[PDB]
Amino acid sequence: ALGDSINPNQVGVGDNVIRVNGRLFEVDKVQEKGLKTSVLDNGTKVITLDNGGSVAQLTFLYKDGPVYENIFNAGISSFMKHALTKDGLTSSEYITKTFLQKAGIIVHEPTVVNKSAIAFTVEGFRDTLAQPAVADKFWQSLLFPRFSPENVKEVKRLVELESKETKRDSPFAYLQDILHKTAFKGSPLGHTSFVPAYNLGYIDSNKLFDRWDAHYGFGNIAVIATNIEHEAVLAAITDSAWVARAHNKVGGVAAPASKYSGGEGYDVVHRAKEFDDQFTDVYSTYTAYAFKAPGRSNLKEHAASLVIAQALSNAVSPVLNTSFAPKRLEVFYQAYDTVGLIGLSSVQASNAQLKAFKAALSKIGTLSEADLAVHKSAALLTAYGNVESWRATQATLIDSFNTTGQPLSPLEIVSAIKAVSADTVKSVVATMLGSPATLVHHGDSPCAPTLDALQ
Amino acid sequence: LGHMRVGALWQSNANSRGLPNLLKEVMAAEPIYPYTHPGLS
Amino acid sequence: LHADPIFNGSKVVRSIQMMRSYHRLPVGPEPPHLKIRGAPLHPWSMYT
Amino acid sequence: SPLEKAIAEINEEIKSGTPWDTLKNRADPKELHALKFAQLPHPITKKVEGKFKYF
Amino acid sequence: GTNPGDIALNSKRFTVGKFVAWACGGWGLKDWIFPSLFIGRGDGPDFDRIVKHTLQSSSAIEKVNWFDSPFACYTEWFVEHFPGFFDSRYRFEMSAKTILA
Amino acid sequence: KREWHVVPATKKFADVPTEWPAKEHERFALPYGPSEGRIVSFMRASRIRNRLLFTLNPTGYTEDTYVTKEALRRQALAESKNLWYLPERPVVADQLET
Amino acid sequence: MTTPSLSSILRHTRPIFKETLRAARPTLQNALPNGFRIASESKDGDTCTVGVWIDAGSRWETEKNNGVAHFLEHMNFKGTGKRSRQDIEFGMEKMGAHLNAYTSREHTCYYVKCFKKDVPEAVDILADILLNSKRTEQDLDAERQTIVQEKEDVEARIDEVLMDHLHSAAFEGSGLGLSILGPLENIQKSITKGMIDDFVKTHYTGPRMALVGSGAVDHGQLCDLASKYFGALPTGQPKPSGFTRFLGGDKRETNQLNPLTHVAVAFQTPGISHPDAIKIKVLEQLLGSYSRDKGEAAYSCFARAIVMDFYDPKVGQFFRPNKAGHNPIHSLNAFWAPYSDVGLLGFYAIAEPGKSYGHEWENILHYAMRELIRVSRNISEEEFERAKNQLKLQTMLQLDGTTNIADDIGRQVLSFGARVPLASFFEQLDAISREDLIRVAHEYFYDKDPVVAVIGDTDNVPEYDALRAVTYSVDL
Amino acid sequence: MNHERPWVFLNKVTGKWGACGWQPFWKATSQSLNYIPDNFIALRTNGSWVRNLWQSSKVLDRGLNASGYPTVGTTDWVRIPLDAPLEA
Amino acid sequence: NAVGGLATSQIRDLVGNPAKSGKPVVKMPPYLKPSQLRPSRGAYSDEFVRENYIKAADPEDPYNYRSRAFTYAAKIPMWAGLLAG
Amino acid sequence: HGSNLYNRVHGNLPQLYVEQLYNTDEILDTVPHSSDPVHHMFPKCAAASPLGFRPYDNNKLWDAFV
Ligand SMILES: CCCCCCCCCCCCCCCCCC(=O)OC[C@H](COP(=O)([O-])OCC[N+](C)(C)C)OC(=O)CCCCCCCCCCCCCCCCC
Repeated sequence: ALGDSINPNQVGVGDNVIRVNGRLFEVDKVQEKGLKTSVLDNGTKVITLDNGGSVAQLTFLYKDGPVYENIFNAGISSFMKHALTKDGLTSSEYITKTFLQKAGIIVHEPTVVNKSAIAFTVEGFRDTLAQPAVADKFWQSLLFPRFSPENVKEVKRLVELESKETKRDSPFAYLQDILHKTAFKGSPLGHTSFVPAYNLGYIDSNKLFDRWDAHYGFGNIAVIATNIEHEAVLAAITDSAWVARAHNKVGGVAAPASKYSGGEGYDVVHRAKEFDDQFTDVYSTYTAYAFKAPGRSNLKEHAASLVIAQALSNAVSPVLNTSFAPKRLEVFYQAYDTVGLIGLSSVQASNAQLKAFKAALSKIGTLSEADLAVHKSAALLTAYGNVESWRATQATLIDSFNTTGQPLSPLEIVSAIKAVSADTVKSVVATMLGSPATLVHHGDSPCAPTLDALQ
Repeated sequence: LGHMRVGALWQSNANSRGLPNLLKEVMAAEPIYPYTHPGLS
Repeated sequence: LHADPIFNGSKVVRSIQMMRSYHRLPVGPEPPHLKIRGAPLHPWSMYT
Repeated sequence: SPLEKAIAEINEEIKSGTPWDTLKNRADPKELHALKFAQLPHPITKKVEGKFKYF
Repeated sequence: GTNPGDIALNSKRFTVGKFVAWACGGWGLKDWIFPSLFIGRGDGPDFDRIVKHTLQSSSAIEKVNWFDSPFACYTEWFVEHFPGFFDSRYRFEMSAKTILA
Repeated sequence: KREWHVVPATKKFADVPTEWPAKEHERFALPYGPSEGRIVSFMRASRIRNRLLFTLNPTGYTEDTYVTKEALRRQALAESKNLWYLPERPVVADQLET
Repeated sequence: MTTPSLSSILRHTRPIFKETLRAARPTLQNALPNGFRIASESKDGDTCTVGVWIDAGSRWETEKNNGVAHFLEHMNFKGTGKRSRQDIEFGMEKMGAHLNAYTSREHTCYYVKCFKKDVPEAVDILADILLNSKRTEQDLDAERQTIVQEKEDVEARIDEVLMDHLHSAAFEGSGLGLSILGPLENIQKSITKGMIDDFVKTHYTGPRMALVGSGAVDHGQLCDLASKYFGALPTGQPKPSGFTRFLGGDKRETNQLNPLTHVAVAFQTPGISHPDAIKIKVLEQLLGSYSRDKGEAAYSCFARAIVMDFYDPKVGQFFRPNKAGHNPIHSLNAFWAPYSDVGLLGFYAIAEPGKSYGHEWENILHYAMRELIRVSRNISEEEFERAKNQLKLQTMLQLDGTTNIADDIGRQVLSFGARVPLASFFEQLDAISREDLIRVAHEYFYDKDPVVAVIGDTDNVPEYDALRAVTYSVDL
Repeated sequence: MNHERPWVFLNKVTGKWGACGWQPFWKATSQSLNYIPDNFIALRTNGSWVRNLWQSSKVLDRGLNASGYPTVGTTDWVRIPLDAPLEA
Repeated sequence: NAVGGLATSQIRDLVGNPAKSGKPVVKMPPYLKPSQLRPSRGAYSDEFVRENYIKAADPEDPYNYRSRAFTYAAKIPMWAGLLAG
Repeated sequence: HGSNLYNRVHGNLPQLYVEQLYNTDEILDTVPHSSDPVHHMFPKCAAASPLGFRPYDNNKLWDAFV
């Protein structure tokens, strides 16, 4: 105890322990709040959603992505995805990552969220993330870059591998890339998420520095936390000397809106001649049949679209799932600011299948209040599943803040899903079917369905 | 210099061991008010 | 809620670890030193 | 006094007996120790020993 | 009044410690060849005696605040070496309580 | 959610010196290169010789309490929490080097 | 590169590990006189996961009915005496839920995520499919082709094929070394209604089944339902207790057209219920993991030793420098696969095949085995602490969501007999000694026979004999 | 040293129980005056297992249906831990 | 049958089950029809190797200490003869 | 044990400890302080006995030799 030459184990129970009619109990307090938001006087915005869990995630959101590129910069954001994580001016890659990894912190690979921002996410016990050193390292990375040529060469190798692997191992993700590229033909949402071949040689340190200067500004950075008390977060990202040593400037970047074509339309690749057939699928054609759907701008229409997407997904996917069920279909709902896509991506698609999907959507249109209860319940089950998970909470916060600029806790979405109305869903489906389709073909085979054969 | 103590407050060293608190040794984790203040919250 | 240490503080324990009078003989109400054939030895005996 | 009450209660309780006097079904300690050594892994060699070994 | 330390590294048949003991004092061939007589039962806690003394005790074991006191870490030593420990401890604690009352 | 409260960015970094070069550079100035002469620099390069360096003074600073002009300069810069003082890492030595 | 690097001159601040310990509600458990167990962990919420965990995987097959466990899983969903497949699907759809079945080598589970108001109906459907399902030959003949397609699909997953190779090599002559789905010839012709019925009768017994509830659930209600439905299960014969011998060796599949090479090297370890389980977990976290996106930022002595030889200029006195063009490692991961009897502890490396008859894989395995020997001889205190903290965090990271919590509860109930409280687990994690960890590492790594699985360009991956000669050093 | 906490063997067919645990032991020599041995049978515990055993004795001797407890090898003995008092 | 007005099962049967395109079929030259000319195995079958080459298991020795000890002891005389020679 | 220099400097007559930055050992030739740690006779035995340990371990070669 608090003695000299006294057994350290010679200590009694804590002062917060009581013994009542035998077995002992403990006394403690209460904590936690809802969703909280703040803005630093230099422009940075902080969003927090505490839930009382012991594991926390901290994300630095940096505003850059395909929607900010042009045909000559295509893919530059991908370099920015990695260049910022490599050696900087004041901390190399070895210093930061190891220092974070040896501190029991999981460092995730940076990602592009809504084609408009880059998230650098870190995961660990809240107490380890609340200390002002992790945030300090992220500030160093974002504010004092170096963009060394050898690091740029490494990033070129990484982006080549990413594109090739996604094409080979994630044919549905590549199909989504094609779907957006042809969906929003002459608009920012139609830019490519992968570096095109030519630009692989063109992007270098000077271009990266020019883009960093263009996108510089504390207004292009946000902090999002999911199991850290708000005040602690403010105590962590404001103790950095490097923030005080950086040029103070609020610099925003804006991108235009989008329109929608997609099409009876096609990206040709002979997979059987590109990859070895044993450990990848090389004899399939990937068809994405998509319609225009509302974005996150209007919460009511977004909740209606969520209900519609859940209804479509449950009516197609098997109810009884086995261990090794293959992946042949996916019902996707990609929601953006003021525009979105909802559709079905499949292999070996058929005109009969796509007609059935369209008819199912139309049938969903005509449902009544009583018939909408079942689908609302299924959507609520999914929404609660998102509410109960810290990873899902972080994803929802990032998406809601990025697309609209107004955070939205998963629980709030629940309140919006059970306020959905039959009239709202009817209007939403009328909007969906009142515009041309996207029959974005990708694959190889010539027997693929065509829009003239559907509509 | 190792672990230098700060302040000359009391430490249970060989010369000084202090006056034992038998009340806390016996009534460990059990409140005293049930006996000194019966029937009061 | 933890105050400056004092010698008569609330968190001071009896000294039963550190030996002071090693060569004493405890005295008080104590059992007779009975001797039996085969029974297990008493803890408080010179034999173990 | 509460001390007197407690002493009297204990005195009355011991008349009924104690587990060492009332428990009927109880194995000898030698059988239990033999079973421990013959079936459970040794905490040093991390394997099951046949019997008790000094080294 | 002895802490064995690390049981793992002292249970081996041949050890630097045992050879040093043989050379200078404390160990020898009599210990390897005849462990029944020169190591014998050995010195350590007696589970069987602890169980006997625990089961001989009355309900005073339930009603005693011993397990939360700073001396709870000495429970087995006293249970083994203090026959009738819990009854005496219960009388001691009730004496303190009645003085308090 | 809809309301963004305004929080100061770096309150800890107001009212700290921000002038680089600072005033310490005036006090602890070394216009003649290293502050220790050749012989002195020869005696501090060996653990044995170093003991003789201070033992020549029967009553002088020991090898543990002895400080140099550069060391005092760094201490003075660190004590004043100047914004533009980037701390430097002392040369870390592995086993054999030591 | 005119921009200086101040990181080489600056003094950096080191974050330290400080854990967060939120007290969760204790996991209650009860047992019917039949022996069927009921485990439940309740938490505030609106959704709950209710499932049945069964302790009968594919580990109990003798190559005459290999894959019968998976066939049974597919057959349970084809209708019961009361309901049909359409009725079961309709019930699930009305509840707005999905019924997931997962089959492993030593565990199966059927679970449903639902609202707290659908718990009795979910338990009813689970009992209906598990106990009262009729498995007729016609349906058995109508699922053979779907299972064949599933076999062809799972054969295309490189990681799963590699782990199947590792188990086939390690455990030959026992069901633990057979594939879950089984031979194609068994799928199409051999497995029969008789085999399925024997498997169900032998392995779906009382004391080998648990009903697990996680989330907004009531333990008393769960117990009442379990007595109502699962109280009639037989107290069948005990789980088989045989000897599964570990055979050091190699299983190498040659495919020179593959873009990446996968190499898994594993060593025999005791089971999951052995007292060395926590020490083996700490070893697994000590070897750590590495991904290509980190570059030189490898936080373990193991991965780092294997990575820095592709950044070392390799300048020598009498030989020309030989620096690799680029780092070829795609990933390194330490894994531990335990089973009630045995275990496989090792590493899994994915890297480019490289120039034909190169030295990349020779170097990779050279340094991997050197690091294994080194940790067998000595471990540093700072890396010991890192490994323990990472084990804490990893154990906590797996408990995200009611379904994951229920899976953990069920697996621990089937393995250890009851869920170990996290605090209790952590209590045993701060009592580990560095010397004990070194002893465990030396017992199972030094001069032992490994099992190797290779998929890819085996032209460059060293053969078994060489690998057997690097598990020890002349100096020792 | 870190071994298992004391447990209770219980034989089903015979219906007979008994505590057990791992007893460390060492060669006898001089003791230490300033040291009272800690809890060695139940390491890192406040020694509650004695209280749990005393409380559970009536439960066990009365006849316990321990079919929900693991067995010891192929014998008829099952292990009951003494971490918490046994009520069933 | 209808879940909230939708004949989901019907939709499933029309949407949820796309056809899977497998490997192309290779026409077999008539001289390869005999089974032994298209091998699927080496010399020995598993059963054979499990009866002749694999050692008898020792359940008390799951780490092959016996085999290691025997082989190293049997190597000792070779080194001894070479050294003396 | 650990030095008491902070207290000695912040004590009541710090001028007496100016000599402690010369070539001078604290334990042997410095003015004792009111709050100094208690020094024992055989510090090895004093530190080992309360932990249950004999001062010397035969397994350590250095201790065996000593
Ligand atoms: C150096 C080249 C490489 C060599 C590698 C190893 C070669 C293969 C292994 C060795 C095989 C032969 C071992 C012979 C041992 C038996 C004889 C012996 O030594 O007796 C001891 C005994 C020892 O005698 P002693 O005198 O010491 O014994 C004491 C006896 N009292 C006390 C009674 C006096 O005899 C001798 O040593 C006699 C002298 C040496 C004899 C040499 C014999 C031939 C050696 C070569 C044979 C190999 C093939 C030919 C090679 C030719 C090369 C040019």
